[PDB]
Amino acid sequence: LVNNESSEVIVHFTVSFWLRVPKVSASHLEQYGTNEYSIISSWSVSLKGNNLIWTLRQITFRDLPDKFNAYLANKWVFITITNDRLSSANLYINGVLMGSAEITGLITLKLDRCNNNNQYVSIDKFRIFCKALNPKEIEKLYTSYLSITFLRDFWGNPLRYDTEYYLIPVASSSKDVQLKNITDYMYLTNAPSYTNGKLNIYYRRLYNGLKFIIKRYTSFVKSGDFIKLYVSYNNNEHIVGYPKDGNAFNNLDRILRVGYNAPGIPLYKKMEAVKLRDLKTYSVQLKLYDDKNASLGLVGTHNGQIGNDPNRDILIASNWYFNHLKDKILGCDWYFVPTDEGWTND
Amino acid sequence: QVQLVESGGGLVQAGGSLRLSCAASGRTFSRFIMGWFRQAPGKEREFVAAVGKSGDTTYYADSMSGRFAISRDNAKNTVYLQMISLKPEDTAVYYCAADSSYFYHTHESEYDYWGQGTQVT
Amino acid sequence: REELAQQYEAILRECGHGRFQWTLYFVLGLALMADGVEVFVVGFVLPSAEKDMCLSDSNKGMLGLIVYLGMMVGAFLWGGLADRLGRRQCLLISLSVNSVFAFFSSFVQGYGTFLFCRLLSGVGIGGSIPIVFSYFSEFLAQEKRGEHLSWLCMFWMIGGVYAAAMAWAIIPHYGWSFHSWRVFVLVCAFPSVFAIGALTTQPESPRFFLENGKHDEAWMVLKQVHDTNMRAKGHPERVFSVTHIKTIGVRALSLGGQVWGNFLSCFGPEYRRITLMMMGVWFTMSFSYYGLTVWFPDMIRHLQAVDYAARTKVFPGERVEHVTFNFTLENQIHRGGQYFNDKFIGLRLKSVSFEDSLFEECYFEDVTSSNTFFRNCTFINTVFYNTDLFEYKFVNSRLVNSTFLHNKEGCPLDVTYMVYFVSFLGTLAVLPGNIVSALLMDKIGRLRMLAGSSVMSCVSCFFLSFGNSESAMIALLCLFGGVSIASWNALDVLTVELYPSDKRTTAFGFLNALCKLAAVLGISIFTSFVGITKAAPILFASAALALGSSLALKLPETRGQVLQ
Ligand SMILES: *[C@@H]1O[C@H](CO[C@@H]2O[C@@H](C)[C@@H](O)[C@@H](O)[C@@H]2O)[C@@H](O[C@@H]2O[C@H](CO)[C@@H](O)[C@H](O)[C@H]2NC(C)=O)[C@H](O)[C@H]1NC(C)=O
Ligand SMILES: C=CCCCCCCCCCO[C@@H]1O[C@H](CO)[C@@H](O[C@H]2O[C@H](CO)[C@@H](O)[C@H](O)[C@H]2O)[C@H](O)[C@H]1O
Ligand SMILES: *[C@@H]1O[C@H](CO)[C@@H](O[C@@H]2O[C@H](CO)[C@@H](O)[C@H](O)[C@H]2NC(C)=O)[C@H](O)[C@H]1NC(C)=O
Ligand SMILES: *[C@@H]1O[C@H](CO)[C@@H](O)[C@H](O)[C@H]1NC(C)=O
Ligand SMILES: CC[C@@H](C(N)=O)N1CCCC1=O
Repeated sequence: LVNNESSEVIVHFTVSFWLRVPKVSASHLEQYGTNEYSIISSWSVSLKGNNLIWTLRQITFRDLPDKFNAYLANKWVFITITNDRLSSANLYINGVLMGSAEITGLITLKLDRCNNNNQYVSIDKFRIFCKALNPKEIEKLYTSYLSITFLRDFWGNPLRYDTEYYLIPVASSSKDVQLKNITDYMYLTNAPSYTNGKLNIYYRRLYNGLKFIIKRYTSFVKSGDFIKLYVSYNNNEHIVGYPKDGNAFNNLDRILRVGYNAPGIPLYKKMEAVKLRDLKTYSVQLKLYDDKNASLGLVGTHNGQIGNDPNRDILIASNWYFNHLKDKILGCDWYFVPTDEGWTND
Repeated sequence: QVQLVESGGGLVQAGGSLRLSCAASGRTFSRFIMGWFRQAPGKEREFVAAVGKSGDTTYYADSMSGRFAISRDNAKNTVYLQMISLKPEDTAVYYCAADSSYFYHTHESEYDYWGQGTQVT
Repeated sequence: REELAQQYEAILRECGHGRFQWTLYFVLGLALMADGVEVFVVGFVLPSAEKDMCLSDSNKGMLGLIVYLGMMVGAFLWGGLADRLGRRQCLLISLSVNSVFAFFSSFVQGYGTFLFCRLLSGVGIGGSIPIVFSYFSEFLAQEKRGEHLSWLCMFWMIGGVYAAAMAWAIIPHYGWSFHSWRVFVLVCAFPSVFAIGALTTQPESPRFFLENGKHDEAWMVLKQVHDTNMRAKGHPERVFSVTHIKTIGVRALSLGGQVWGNFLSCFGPEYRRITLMMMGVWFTMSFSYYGLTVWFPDMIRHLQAVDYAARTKVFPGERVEHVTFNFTLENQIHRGGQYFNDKFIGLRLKSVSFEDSLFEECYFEDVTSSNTFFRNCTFINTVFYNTDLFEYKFVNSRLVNSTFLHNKEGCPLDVTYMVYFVSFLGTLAVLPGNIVSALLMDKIGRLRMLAGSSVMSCVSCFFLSFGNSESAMIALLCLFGGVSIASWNALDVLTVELYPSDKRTTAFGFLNALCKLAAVLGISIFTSFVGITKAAPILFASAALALGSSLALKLPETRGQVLQ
């Protein structure tokens, strides 16, 4: 839905739907911070600054200060707003109760009362149940919509081949991936960050580092598929892979190499894109096979010192991660963050 | 005692450019924070600009960044103050001072030595 | 001269080794312990005293070398004076000077007066080895003397470990406040006090009296030594039937002439070759030993610095607006940042650098920086209230409309546990070498043991390149220290047995002064090798020890012979 007089949807308890609110700029937030514009009205749903409001009694949920993990950022989220007339109303985001109000004693989908021409919010899967959902129902609903039919990028959109992506480790999100030299290793580095105390918002710049590509071995990325990963560098694609009998940490944490070209040596460049853990998050795990169909191990990182270079986090493809799939946080998960017009660094 | 003398003044047409050279004496010259002060008719001395003990860092007063440029040459044992876009307001006697302290200072009391001063119309 | 020695050897050979020799061993090991403590006092104190006393690198070097210069002067002075006046009296005077000036060195504030006090303390302690080894050589028979003098050097390491332990247990209490290191110096000045406390209760050596034609005093001293030993030996009944031994402003000029004559007689026709060979041996061994022992810790520190540099982390492209920070940072680099309208209150920094940043309308307050710099930074309308940011902390920066207010006071200089542990390890690693040398000096021989230890050290020097890690340097230093000590024990035993009794303290003292002089030059040369090829110290220390070994082999033999 765009801020246009011709962009409307008209249709002739509880309410659920998917929402994607593009991030608000610092200047826009400073100027249009108090103006309230609604998105779905009948009760009503409106957005004011970094606040999502439910209008009946009223409810106001404040977005988290960290825009990287915030809900009103460019990411897709699931909103459930229970309305139990007998007792109260409870609001769930991604099957999480973020608040509620005591409503005791008490369809148009378009941007109304908005003075910004760049305000556009996407709404999908609008449903209106005839009762009040409990925690189990909300959990079931959120699980029902998310599946393993296809991988997803950072914003929730399905992955596509022939598209530039930025890889961001899930465990350590404040680091970017850099390449030392051609036919050499890649290491993680700190990423530039933005912080504003007056507006109480901060995050990390999301468009620096290596630019990768996922290409067919031989138009959406499907789970458990065989792919070749190329790194764009100076307007040229460099294949990613682990050369035969290459250097590694502890003899088993094989260190991957980019654009490796050594005559008389074989280079493994077959990977499998899979989603093995955290079905509720948008992360991708990559396996790196060999020419004999063996599994070298999922792509990860290890801390060490290669030569005289300073101690860093070297991208490796170790097989150790398969033994700790039950861990709360694992270092084998990445975010593919393609450039999007709903996120611009302040 | 370091002896300072300034030269390079002289009447300048409006909007012109001019340079002043402040030459010191004695081996001990890299141990002072050089400065430049000016005294307009009827006003007290006002700090204008200053340069560090190695010529790397500069220290400009309010509104003096852009018209005044200060630099020092350790080899020749001298200091340069380049002025451009001179207006009638910039009529004064520009003094050259030396400070032995380890901090940048604008007050005239803190500065130890002084120069004879030269007239710039 | 040769007839008197034969008789004197018989008196000690008949009476035997009793309580007197052991008592003297302990009350002289106390003085050697005092020397071993005094050698490390300035070394352990520089890191802590560098802040209070406003010391620079040149001052650190001068403080390092002042102790050796003082010892150099003192060795010659007390060695010369001991022959004319005696051994007990000159040892008392030298140690009293040491204790007094070491005590006055703790309540000193200025740097120049501290340097003067340490110099005079070194002058006082310089006369320990010459007088101690000589004065104890005259109570030992030729049946077993090389062994007995070797155990006498076991107290130097006792002094070293005492100093290291006190440094570990007193210095780190930084919160005492006069700070702790002064209390450490005061504690380290006690062994000299015990030395005077014990030494006043022992007699003057008989030999000095016999050589000065004061045979009655020698007779009574030998009577005392006989009585003390017979009081608790197997046979206490035998009476000292030995009769008398064979008889053979102005004062300032007389002593000056006598000391000069004694020193010159060492270069006579009969003691020319011996003196030259001993000069060469002492010089070369001292050079290599001090060069390596001061070179190892510097290499360890250099490797630690390299590791610290390798541990640094970078933070590029940070933008901040309207935020307050009060959290400490250490070993970080911030490049290309933009800060507007921020505040920094109670900030502490250590080895933190800021490059290509930009500060506008900021405000600093109570910030202390150590090894912190601003490179290519720009400041606009920034306020510095009560800050330690000196002029040199900004490199290639530009300040516009900024101001410093209520600037902190203190030392303008920028430089405002492992050492103790390494020093303790070396001082303990010198033990087995001492034990083997003591047990085998009289069996193998002075000359053979000296040559073997010197060549072994020269060969072991070649394995310096084999160790590159921090752990390897400690093992290499321990190996070198533990195997080279026998060379010095053999040299101390050899220098005593060569010269006659009339010159032994002058001759030993002159050569000890040369030892300290060579130590200073070796320290100065070896400290600059760091940052250069590793083969240079190997070559220098190998050539020096080789020259020492050849000259040492060319000396004569002294085993099994009366101490003439
Ligand atoms: C150059 O700086 C002066 C001084 O800044 C003020 O005093 C400092 C010590 C510190 O407290 C700053 O925050 C202060 O602003 C500026 O003079 C002030 O300008 C402001 C502008 O809003 C004005 O409100 C104040 O009254 C002024 N103070 C005085 C004493 O006159 C000056 O504006 C700066 N110049 C430029 C070109 O930016
Ligand atoms: C003399 C002065 C030298 C100049 C010093 C400049 C140093 C720049 C400091 C950059 C650090 O910026 C700071 O990083 C942390 C994350 O690590 C951010 O996030 C933090 O914000 C809040 C502040 O408590 C909290 O939520 C958390 O602590 C953290 O999320 C801060 O919002 C940001 O303000
Ligand atoms: C000091 O920092 C400035 C930036 O503040 C550097 O100049 C920039 O250099 C980059 C890289 O070439 C250019 O893209 C920018 O346009 C430059 N900025 C300006 C304002 O000129 C400068 O090179 C740095 N100096 C040193 C010695 O490192
Ligand atoms: C820094 O400020 C925070 C926030 O007020 C406070 O909790 C903390 O104790 C402060 N630190 C110090 C060392 O005063
Ligand atoms: C010069 C005196 C000699 C000793 N035996 O006391 N030594 C050996 C260790 C270092 C030293 O000075």
